[PDB]
Amino acid sequence: MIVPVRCFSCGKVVGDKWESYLNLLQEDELDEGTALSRLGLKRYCCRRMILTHVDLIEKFLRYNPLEKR
Amino acid sequence: ARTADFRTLERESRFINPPKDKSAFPLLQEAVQPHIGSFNALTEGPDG
Amino acid sequence: LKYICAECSSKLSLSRTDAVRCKDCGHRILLKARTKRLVQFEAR
Amino acid sequence: MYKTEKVDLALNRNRGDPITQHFGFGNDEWPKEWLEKLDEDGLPYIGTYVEEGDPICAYFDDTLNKTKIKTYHSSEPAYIEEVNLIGDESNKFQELQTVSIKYRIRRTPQIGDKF
Amino acid sequence: EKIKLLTQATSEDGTSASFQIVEEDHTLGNALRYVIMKNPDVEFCGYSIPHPSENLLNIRIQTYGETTAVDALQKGLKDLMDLCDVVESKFTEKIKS
Amino acid sequence: RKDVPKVEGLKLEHFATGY
Amino acid sequence: EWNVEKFKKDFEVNISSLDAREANFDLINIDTSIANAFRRIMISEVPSVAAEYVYFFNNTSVIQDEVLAHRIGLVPLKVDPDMLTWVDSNLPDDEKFTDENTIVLSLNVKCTRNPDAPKGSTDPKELYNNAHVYARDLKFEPQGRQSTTFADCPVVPADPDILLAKLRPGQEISLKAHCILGIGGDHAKFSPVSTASYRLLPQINILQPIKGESARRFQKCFPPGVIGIDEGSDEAYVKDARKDTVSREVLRYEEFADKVKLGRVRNHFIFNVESAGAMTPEEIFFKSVRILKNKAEYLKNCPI
Ligand SMILES: [Zn+2]
Ligand SMILES: [Zn+2]
Repeated sequence: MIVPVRCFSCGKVVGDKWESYLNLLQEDELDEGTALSRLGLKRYCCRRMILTHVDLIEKFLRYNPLEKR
Repeated sequence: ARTADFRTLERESRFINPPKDKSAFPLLQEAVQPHIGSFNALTEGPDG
Repeated sequence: LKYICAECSSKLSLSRTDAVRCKDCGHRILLKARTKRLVQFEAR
Repeated sequence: MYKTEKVDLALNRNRGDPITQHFGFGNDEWPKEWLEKLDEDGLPYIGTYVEEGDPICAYFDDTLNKTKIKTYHSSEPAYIEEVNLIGDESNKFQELQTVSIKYRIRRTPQIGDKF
Repeated sequence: EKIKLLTQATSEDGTSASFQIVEEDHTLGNALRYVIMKNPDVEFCGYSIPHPSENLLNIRIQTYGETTAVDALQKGLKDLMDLCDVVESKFTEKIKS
Repeated sequence: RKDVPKVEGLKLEHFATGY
Repeated sequence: EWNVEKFKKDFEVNISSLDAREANFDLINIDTSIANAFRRIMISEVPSVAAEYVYFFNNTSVIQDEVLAHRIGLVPLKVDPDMLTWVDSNLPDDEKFTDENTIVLSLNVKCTRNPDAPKGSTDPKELYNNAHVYARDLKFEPQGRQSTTFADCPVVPADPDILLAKLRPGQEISLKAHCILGIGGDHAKFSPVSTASYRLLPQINILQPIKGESARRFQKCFPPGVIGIDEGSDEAYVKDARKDTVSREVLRYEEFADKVKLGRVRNHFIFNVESAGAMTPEEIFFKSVRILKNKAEYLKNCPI
């Protein structure tokens, strides 16, 4: 649901990169390959990890059991 | 032209802010349309 | 001070002889409150 | 994995028969190992590691004059997720007798699992 | 303890023996087998992992005589140590340079 | 029937280690 | 005959690049057995520090408690492993944790909604206070004698920007994780390297001369810096072999199906060690060599 700390196949940390990836993608017309290149991910094992993260925790958080709705 | 695309920006946008207008994924509702339409046809539509 | 209403989402309490119902909106569902205990895990 | 276990206590009372069991602890003998796992009101805490033989919820039974515990029925060690108290929708009010518990267990992929 | 040769395959002259090693795998077996095969006194070498799920390693050395598998294993281990030392010294010198 | 469209503007991704 | 001197005469190291995170050196005229032994010892048996035994007081977050414990134990710690010793098993768990082998990382957070919440604000960085928990929030605290030992060391995650949990107002996390020494072969969270691997140097045996435009395309098959055109005599020669990744695009063309052979030198490895942030790759390799040496020595001196 949330970005993993370490890439499964290798161990290169991709968990300090999700917000950076989103910012690079939205602020500029950066393609996903270019963003993953600029983010320190050159092997496809790391590249797919941030290319293919869903971030379902956003949909998960919108049901708060401790807040008036 | 690219054949497909990870609509990651759209996915995060729809996670953060679900639409207030008509729901996205229109084809996900015509899938269930049989059951809903069956139930709605007994208490609505012509002759009551 | 260890209970949470479902619809109201506001804390409440019981006297162990009081009916289960929201003190504000009249909702009888409740959710329990996670008190600060000492629970340990394995970071694996 | 998430598992729901209804703890409805209306198994005996029937339509005006007196409430013979109330969640909690009475003025009888009960070992403190129960309270070590049990909350003050007799329901368990949230996020407690439960195995076989561990109490789930206790209550002081009126007729027997002795607290009655309930045990977890699975050989799979588990963590509690929530304890939802249940009432009734009628304008008449009653005691508390139904609680719905959800459990949590770590289903890490071990050898033998199908991918 | 960690290293114990198996009496089931040891010989009275000692020229052939089989060792069972705990908490080891290819990471030491292959290098030790290479180093022992570098000894022209021995005939047979090679290593076998009995079962992967058990942290075990077997090394068997059949010499040509006048020596022992015990001393052949000692020589192989010492050559392994010296090889690691020369690698380390060359690496440190090239770090300085 | 026109062929599958080609993803144009593709560069060289795999460079050897240290490069 | 192979002798230690006959190996020292031929073995060599060519450190092509270096960094505090990533090294790329060469081991030459060494056996594939020893190079692989170094690689495996490096990736598994080199110790490092990561939180193992968490303690949780409250977790109202969306993230499951065990999931958060796994994420926390994953994060690398900028701690030199040699500063703390190893933990015990037979000792009572109340007493196994000393001030010489354990690091405690508290994390107390409470998300609260921002009263000055702008209209039309979608980004959660404005609507909530402490909604995002970052690894920077893991705040090391000294224990006992740690004050006068780890004072100069600012114990922080090797990446302070890894995201731990996304919260909502009211929800709380309150935990204390104990860190100890471990090895990669036990759990993948102790592996001190993001990667550690080698590759033999590619060999391009050109048998027949490639001249004219044929050498021009023959160069385009390899990476741009591998094949070159000689200045005077229009031909193809191997400029830099290391730059080549073996893709065998030449072999797809019949005009080069008999004019070239893509061999590979069997004693010339090209290591590439990327630290996970805990240490530096040169020291990682140094400790891999030391571990192999101490392992051989312990086997040697262990009574039979
Ligand atoms: Zn990776
Ligand atoms: Zn309510």
